[PDB]
Amino acid sequence: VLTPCQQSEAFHKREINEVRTLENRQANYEANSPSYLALQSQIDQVHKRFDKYGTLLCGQDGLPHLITDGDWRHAREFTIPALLFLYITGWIGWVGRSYLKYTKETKNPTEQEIILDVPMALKYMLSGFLWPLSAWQEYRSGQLLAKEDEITVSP
Amino acid sequence: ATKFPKFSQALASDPTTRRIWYGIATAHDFESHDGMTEENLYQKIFASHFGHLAIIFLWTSGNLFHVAWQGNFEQWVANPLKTKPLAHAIWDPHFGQAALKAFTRGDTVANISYSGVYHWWYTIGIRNNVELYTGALGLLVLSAVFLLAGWLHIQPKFKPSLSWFKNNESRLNHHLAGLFGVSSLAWTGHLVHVAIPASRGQHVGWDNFIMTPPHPAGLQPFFTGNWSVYAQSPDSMQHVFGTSQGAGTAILTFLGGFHPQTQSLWLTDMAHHHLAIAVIFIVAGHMYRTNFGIGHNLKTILEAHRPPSGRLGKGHIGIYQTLTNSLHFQLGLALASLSVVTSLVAQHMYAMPPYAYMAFDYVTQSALYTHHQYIAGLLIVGAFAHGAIFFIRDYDPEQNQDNVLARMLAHKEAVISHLSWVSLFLGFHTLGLYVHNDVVVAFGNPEKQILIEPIFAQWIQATSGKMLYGFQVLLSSSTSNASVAAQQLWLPGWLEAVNNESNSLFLTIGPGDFLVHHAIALGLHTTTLILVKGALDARGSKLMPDKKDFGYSFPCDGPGRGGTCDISAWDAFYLAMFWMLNTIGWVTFYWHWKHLSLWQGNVAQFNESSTYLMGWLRDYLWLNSSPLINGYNPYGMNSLAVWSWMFLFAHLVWATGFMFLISWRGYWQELIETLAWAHERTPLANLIRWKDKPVALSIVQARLVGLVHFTVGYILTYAAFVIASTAGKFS
Amino acid sequence: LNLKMPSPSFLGSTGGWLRCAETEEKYAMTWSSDQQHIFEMPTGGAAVMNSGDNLLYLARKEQALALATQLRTQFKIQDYKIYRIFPSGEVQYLHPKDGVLPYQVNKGREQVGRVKSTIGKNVNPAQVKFTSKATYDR
Amino acid sequence: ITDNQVFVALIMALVCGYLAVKLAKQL
Amino acid sequence: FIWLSGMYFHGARFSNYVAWLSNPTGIKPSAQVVWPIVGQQILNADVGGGMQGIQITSGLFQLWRASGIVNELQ
Amino acid sequence: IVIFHFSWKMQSDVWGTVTSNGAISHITGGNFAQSAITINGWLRDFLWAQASQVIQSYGSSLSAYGLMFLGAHF
Amino acid sequence: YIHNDTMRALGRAQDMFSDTAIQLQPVFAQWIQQIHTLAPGNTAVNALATASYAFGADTVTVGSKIAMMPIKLGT
Amino acid sequence: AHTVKIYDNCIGCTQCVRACPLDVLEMVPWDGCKAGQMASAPRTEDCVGCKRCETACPTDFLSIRVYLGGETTRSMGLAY
Amino acid sequence: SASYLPSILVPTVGLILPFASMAILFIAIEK
Ligand code: CLA
Ligand code: CLA
Ligand code: CLA
Ligand code: CLA
Ligand code: CLA
Ligand code: CLA
Ligand code: CLA
Ligand code: CLA
Ligand SMILES: CC1=C(/C=C/C(C)=C/C=C/C(C)=C\C=C\C=C(C)\C=C\C=C(C)\C=C\C2=C(C)CCCC2(C)C)C(C)(C)CCC1
Ligand SMILES: CC1=C(/C=C/C(C)=C/C=CC(/C)=C/C=C/C=C(C)/C=C/C=C(C)/C=C/C2=C(C)CCCC2(C)C)C(C)(C)CCC1
Ligand SMILES: CC1=C(C/C=C(\C)CCC[C@H](C)CCC[C@H](C)CCCC(C)C)C(=O)c2ccccc2C1=O
Ligand SMILES: [Ca+2]
Ligand SMILES: [Ca+2]
Repeated sequence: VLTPCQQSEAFHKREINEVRTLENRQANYEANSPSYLALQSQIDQVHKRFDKYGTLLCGQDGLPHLITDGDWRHAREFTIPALLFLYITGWIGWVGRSYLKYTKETKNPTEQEIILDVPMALKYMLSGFLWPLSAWQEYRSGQLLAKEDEITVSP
Repeated sequence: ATKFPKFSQALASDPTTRRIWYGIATAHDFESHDGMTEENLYQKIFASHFGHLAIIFLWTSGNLFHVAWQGNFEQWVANPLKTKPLAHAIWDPHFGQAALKAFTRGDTVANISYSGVYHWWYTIGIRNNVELYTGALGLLVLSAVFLLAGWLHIQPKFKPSLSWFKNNESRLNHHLAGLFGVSSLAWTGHLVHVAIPASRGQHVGWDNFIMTPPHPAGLQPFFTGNWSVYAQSPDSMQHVFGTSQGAGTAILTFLGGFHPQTQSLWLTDMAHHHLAIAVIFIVAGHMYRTNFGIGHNLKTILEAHRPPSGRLGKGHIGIYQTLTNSLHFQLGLALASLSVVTSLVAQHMYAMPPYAYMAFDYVTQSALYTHHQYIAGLLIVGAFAHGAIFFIRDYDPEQNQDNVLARMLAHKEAVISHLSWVSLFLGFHTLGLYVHNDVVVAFGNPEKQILIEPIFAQWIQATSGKMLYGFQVLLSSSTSNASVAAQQLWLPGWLEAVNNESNSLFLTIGPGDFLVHHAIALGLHTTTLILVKGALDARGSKLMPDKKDFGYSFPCDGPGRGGTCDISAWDAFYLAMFWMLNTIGWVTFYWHWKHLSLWQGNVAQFNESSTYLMGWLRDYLWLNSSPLINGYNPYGMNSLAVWSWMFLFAHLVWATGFMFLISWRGYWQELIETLAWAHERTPLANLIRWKDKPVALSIVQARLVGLVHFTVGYILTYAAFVIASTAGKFS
Repeated sequence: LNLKMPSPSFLGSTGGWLRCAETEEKYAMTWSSDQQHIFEMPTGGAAVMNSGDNLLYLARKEQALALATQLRTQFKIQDYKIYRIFPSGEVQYLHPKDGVLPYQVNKGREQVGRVKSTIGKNVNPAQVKFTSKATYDR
Repeated sequence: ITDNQVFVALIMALVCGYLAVKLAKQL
Repeated sequence: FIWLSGMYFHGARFSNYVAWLSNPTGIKPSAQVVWPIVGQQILNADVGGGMQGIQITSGLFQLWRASGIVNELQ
Repeated sequence: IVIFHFSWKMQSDVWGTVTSNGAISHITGGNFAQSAITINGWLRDFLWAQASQVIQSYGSSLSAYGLMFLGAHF
Repeated sequence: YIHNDTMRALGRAQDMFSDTAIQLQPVFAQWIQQIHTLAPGNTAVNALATASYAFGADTVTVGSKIAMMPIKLGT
Repeated sequence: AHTVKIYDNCIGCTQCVRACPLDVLEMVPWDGCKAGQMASAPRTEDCVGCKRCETACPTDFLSIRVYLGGETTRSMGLAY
Repeated sequence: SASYLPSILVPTVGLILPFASMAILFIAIEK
């Protein structure tokens, strides 16, 4: 079973354990001196991190468990980062494909591939901010998928 | 002809030591012999199968004889939990006083049987050593009978014709009805006449099985129609196995869970199960057409399956002849099915212990699970290798036009590309998550690791009956139609067993299980990728379009065209063998660690250490290796000394495999030339002259020797580790 | 031929032909030169080819051919003949076998090992199963 | 398992071996 | 020479060389300070001498002491 | 193998602490005399016993080493 | 090494290549160590101590830690 | 006893004969190319399978194919 | 019981059988 970390004793126990681990090393140093301030910042960050993670769900071990079933209540856990990742990598892939398609139109595409043409490379990188829309219309026009490619014996 | 090979003049004429090696390797490749014919090939295979069945029966008979003559079955039946089973006596002239005392089990020096044969034989009804001895005698007679049959069928008068070997309709109708059906019905009869009475304190043997009836009501209810009389009085739930306390008369009950005292499936439920299975098999054994004018023709069924849209091309038109005339396609299919069945056997045996008291014996449980899983890996890899051999040697595209198989070869590139993408995605993501958790935990921030709950698997567990997750779907919800339907039949007992939390039935899963299951997926996909790529690209490739012309196993095509090392399909199999060992190693690693944490009563260790690889190396390989590596030390020795020495021996054979897997032929050829010069240029030793010119191991021979060394080391190392750890931890 | 022909001045070496060459095939190379050149023996070492006629024995045909290749490349010596001697004593003319280099087209040579069309027309192994025929065979 | 029983088993094993040697030589 | 200059600069700027000189046996040599970004700040071991960092086993401190270095200006 | 011998021999017969009055206590008290004569001893008293420090380094300043211990394996 | 593994596993410790069992002492190396130990007074007249305490002489302790002590060689 | 086979796509460039280290190949008159010559393998008994000729062939797909078959003393390159 | 059978068979199958089989096998492969 899973329960919110804010209501799980294991989460608070872990927070106290980490704070104690930092305080043990912090006691050796002096209040105002090199170090000791370095450990106080860590303690504050620990408090903020646990307060932030309290909204997540965790079992008996107290470790935040992420629900990827697609439930809207857990969209921020996997749905939103998943969509943002797909957007970033689709942008990377689409700009790369367009740059390759442009280089193939040059006299020596190999030289362009080795020595990248920063002007055109940046021209295609800046664009593509609407790659999901550019992927379509390329597919509809038939300019995305090919027809005949290299195939060996016994196709 | 007159030399060692005797079946290949090409190898017999070889004047180097390579002839003996290749002759030993190509001894079973009947299809590649010089004077070979389809009829002779099939007849030789028939005789080989007889001689193999005899070897299997001789092995089982040996096990029974050793357990009855040197084991302690009689002393183990009385107290199956207090004592431990004995495999066989140990007679080694090198054993010292300390070794003899350490391996002494009380009366003689023997080994602790970890194969679980004691529990199986005790569950089927064996209670005396004389019974085991009689069983061994019967199996020896059976082996002799099969040996005689094998020799008889290889005679010219009793040689089966090729047409008889290709009668698929009859072979299937007789295997599904008799080999599978009648055999199961007979087993059910044995359980009702021996296993159940023996478990209920009433020993029934050949002398009284015709006298005492299994059921007090006799066969009258079966002939009348009301079969419920056979399930009227089951065990009282407090019955003691082997005694008559709280016993019942039901021979075909359908209880749900396991017997509380033995934590094993009820024998009555097993008999009822085999009865239903035998009925279904005997019914399905009448599907094909025989000389009686009733049934089906495999060819007609295959040719009638063709989608009208044409998505699958010409359907299975031609598949029948392709499979019937090809033994490799048949062997590939059989191996694939047998591998899935042997892995399903392990998965079903650990979760539902069938043999009494098998659950308590942790060592045997782990050994058997790992045993069957490793054999399953070898079987599926062999199925894929035979499929590749079928494509190169027993596949003619001329006769397979627009066939499902031909179409598979047509879009092979798409299949390989998608398999590669799946394997890459799984690897990148699973290893990324494992290392991310490892890094965050290393920096003292365990709460920052990414733990993804296996929601889908937990949902399937709940649908089955699990209530820990609180999903309340299907059998987990008492108001569900499925639950209400079976509420009065098998649901109560099954729900009690699934919710026990102590047995291995539907074990509680967490984030660690999700991550390792994804790793299991990565391994399965990468192994099938290598094997599928080997089978599809076995006939040709852009690098070598004429690969089919060079056979299935050849070294290479030289350094031309950039290089062609491991181009052959055999090398794809040899590359997939390493991945199978890795995948099965991960599967067995996860099973053994999950079960070790459950048995010791500390599941939190697994729940919190399986998320990162550091835990997999510290809490599993290092922590549990202490009793294993401490078998013998300067202070003294233990009974586990054999396992420690075997563990080191396996480490050594594994490294020896690395030897052949790294160094290739050419350094050794020159080295052997140098050695040859030394031998023929030294006095007092020139008289001795090699009959066969020394030569280095061939390229392919080196790959096979190195793969065998690596495989032997992998298996022996994990066998020693698992047995020693499960023994010292709980012994 | 001309077993009494002078031999290059070599100081032995442990890479020469072994006993196997005595009871089996033993190749020989006889070439003529005009300058006492120093050449690397195929067995490992350095030798001086006697001005005039040079004859040496080797245990492999590839060794003799490699020596001939270096004699033709490092030096402009093209009159190199490679023979084969059997334990019985009968000599056999192997290289060039016709007085013309193999890569130089010459009349009188009959094509051996020729297959019609390209390799893409080779039959499948399944079509020549259980028979003494190969894919390359038409 | 009496000594005589073990001897009987050994005799049967020898018969099996003879049959398995004949079967192999025939193959 | 660039690598050597780097070692000397690390000793002068991010190392407890003077503290080590005062107590060579008690202070652990260290000349690397890890930035606090992803929890890696834990690598800054309590080597002593006020500063906390990664303990160096290159013998730079002992070599510098044998060479007569006493202050970080050198 | 050479570095393994140096490390084990030094930690079992040279490197160690000395208590007042001259009592000597090595890191691994004389175990190399009878444990370095067997492969099992080389795997138990050296590779297994001494690895506990690199596998349990997580959560401390040495965690990095442990991480590198795993990465190297990969 | 393999023989010692086999002996220890069989409980036959009396048949091992160790100090207690069959002994293989580096007599030559031990002898060189002894010669080095005696060198500061018979072959190194102006030397006041052995080049390295690893050959012999006495042990050196700094900060309650061993610096260099004789490295005895055995089987 | 390796089998060396020449196919009709040969252009008569002689690179296979020039790269063969066992005098297994040669050039013979032919009329299938302007060069008027074709590669031949009349001394396949001396072939070892090094495939130097296969590497030296310029045609798209090697016009000369060496199949490793029976192994003898010559094919194993044994000087002993 | 036949405690003497193992002592008579283990050495035969571990020393007699392997050497004899290897000798016969060597003669067969060489001749
Ligand atoms: C799958 C079916 C099956 C299997 C695997 C077993 C297995 C077993 N039974 Mg059982 N039995 C069965 C069916 C089966 N039984 C049925 C249907 C009945 C009811 C009639 C019985 C009644 C029964 C009794 C009363 C007893 C057993 C016992 C046993 C055990 C010892 C047998 C023995 O003493 O050595 C014999 C070993 C053999 C292999 C017997 C030979 C059987 C083969 C099939 C006959 C072949 C003959 C010949 C070669 C034919 C050649 C012709 C050719 C042309 C093909 C053993 C584990 C005994 C026991 O120990 O209790 C646990 C016991 O007393 N059984
Ligand atoms: C133009 C860049 C580009 C694009 C659009 C693609 C696109 C694709 N690749 Mg590919 N790939 C690339 C580069 C690219 N790749 C490079 C450089 C390599 C060598 C490391 C590979 C190796 C590779 C393999 C092995 C596979 C694919 C596959 C695929 C397909 C499925 C997704 C995938 O698995 O990606 C995987 C991506 C990687 C493994 C690494 C990508 C490398 C970098 C991070 C991205 C490229 C950056 C590029 C330099 C940007 C140029 C910008 C320009 C404006 C200057 C997909 C159509 C799979 C397939 O076969 O299809 C089913 C497959 O198995 N790729
Ligand atoms: C009823 C008639 C009959 C029967 C009983 C058999 C039986 C058999 N035939 Mg046969 N056959 C028949 C008719 C029959 N045949 C006819 C009419 C033809 C001509 C069309 C053929 C042609 C034929 C050929 C050409 C061959 C056979 C072969 C075989 C043997 C298969 C190997 C084996 O291990 O079997 C037993 C198999 C099983 C019991 C099933 C496998 C296990 C599955 C997965 C079930 C799992 C059970 C269970 C869970 C395990 C419990 C645990 C255990 C520890 C107790 C087998 C004994 C082969 C052979 O071996 O030759 C000697 C073979 O080459 N048959
Ligand atoms: C019922 C199962 C079955 C059957 C009937 C066959 C039948 C056949 N196989 Mg196949 N195979 C199988 C399963 C099977 N296989 C499995 C499970 C695998 C994966 C492991 C393979 C992988 C495989 C490959 C890669 C090849 C074959 C080949 C062949 C054919 C020739 C075999 C030969 O001549 O070599 C005879 C076998 C040997 C001489 C044994 C080799 C030595 C073993 C591997 C050493 C292992 C260690 C040993 C047990 C000692 C350990 C001691 C230590 C523990 C102390 C033949 C028709 C070959 C072929 O098709 O020819 C072209 C081929 O290349 N098989
Ligand atoms: C554990 C793995 C392993 C093992 C055991 C070996 C063993 C050996 N390698 Mg090596 N090697 C390996 C890995 C391994 N290598 C790897 C991974 C590579 C890739 C880089 C190499 C690459 C390599 C090269 C390039 C060379 C060697 C050479 C040698 C040999 C050195 C000669 C010698 O001292 O013999 C001693 C034998 C052993 C140490 C093996 C165990 C001996 C035991 C103690 C005896 C047991 C006998 C006993 C009676 C058991 C037998 C029972 C009987 C019934 C059969 C030796 C046999 C060299 C060589 O050719 O020889 C000079 C050579 O130059 N290897
Ligand atoms: C010179 C040092 C050395 C060497 C070379 C080896 C070599 C080996 N050891 Mg070993 N070991 C050593 C020291 C060494 N060990 C020491 C000092 C100990 C403590 C005494 C052990 C204890 C030990 C145990 C207990 C075991 C081995 C095993 C093995 C073998 C593994 C076979 C393999 O291919 O790897 C396969 C590698 C893996 C399966 C990964 C190993 C560990 C990771 C952390 C597990 C992660 C599992 C995870 C779910 C997988 C997915 C992650 C991914 C998606 C990112 C191999 C021969 C194992 C074996 O028997 O072979 C199977 C075995 O169980 N060793
Ligand atoms: C595969 C089955 C098998 C196996 C693995 C073993 C293994 C063993 N037996 Mg046993 N034995 C068996 C069958 C088997 N036996 C059977 C069926 C009988 C009843 C006759 C016996 C009777 C027997 C006796 C009386 C004794 C042993 C003993 C032993 C041990 C020492 C070996 C020996 O010297 O005895 C020799 C064994 C025989 C001559 C019988 C051979 C029969 C088997 C089945 C032949 C193997 C064929 C196999 C199926 C295929 C081999 C394939 C391979 C070549 C690739 C050893 C652990 C001795 C012992 O206990 O020492 C501690 C001992 O005293 N056995
Ligand atoms: C596989 C079966 C097998 C068997 C049955 C034996 C049995 C034996 N081994 Mg052996 N060993 C084996 C395999 C085997 N070994 C293998 C595979 C290896 C390689 C890894 C070794 C390596 C090995 C070594 C290194 C040594 C032994 C030794 C011994 C003996 C030790 C007994 C003892 O402690 O007292 C000692 C008992 C005696 C000294 C009396 C000697 C009895 C002789 C050897 C038998 C009689 C022979 C006879 C004269 C010849 C035939 C008859 C003749 C009249 C024609 C013992 C007789 C030890 C030994 O003593 O060697 C002789 C020993 O040094 N073994
Ligand atoms: C929601 C979710 C989920 C999901 C799942 C799934 C199952 C999915 C899928 C899917 C699929 C089943 C798909 C398919 C496909 C196919 C294809 C075919 C495609 C494609 C594409 C391409 C081909 C390309 C692209 C591109 C772009 C656009 C970018 C870059 C460039 C390129 C061009 C590359 C889960 C449940 C997990 C959880 C929750 C959440
Ligand atoms: C190479 C090759 C091949 C192949 C290979 C292999 C290796 C295969 C395999 C395979 C496999 C290995 C498979 C498996 C499978 C499985 C399946 C197909 C399944 C399924 C499904 C279902 C129907 C289910 C159901 C259910 C139920 C009943 C209820 C509960 C739940 C569940 C879901 C379980 C061949 C010969 C053809 C050809 C040539 C080439
Ligand atoms: C060690 C090694 C050798 C040398 C190994 C040799 C020469 C084998 C010698 C030992 C054998 C196994 C023993 C032979 C003696 C037997 C008693 C003969 C019995 C009959 C057999 C022929 C069946 C190679 O030739 C080689 C080639 C390619 C890659 C790696 C390697 C490699 O690692
Ligand atoms: Ca009974
Ligand atoms: Ca009876």
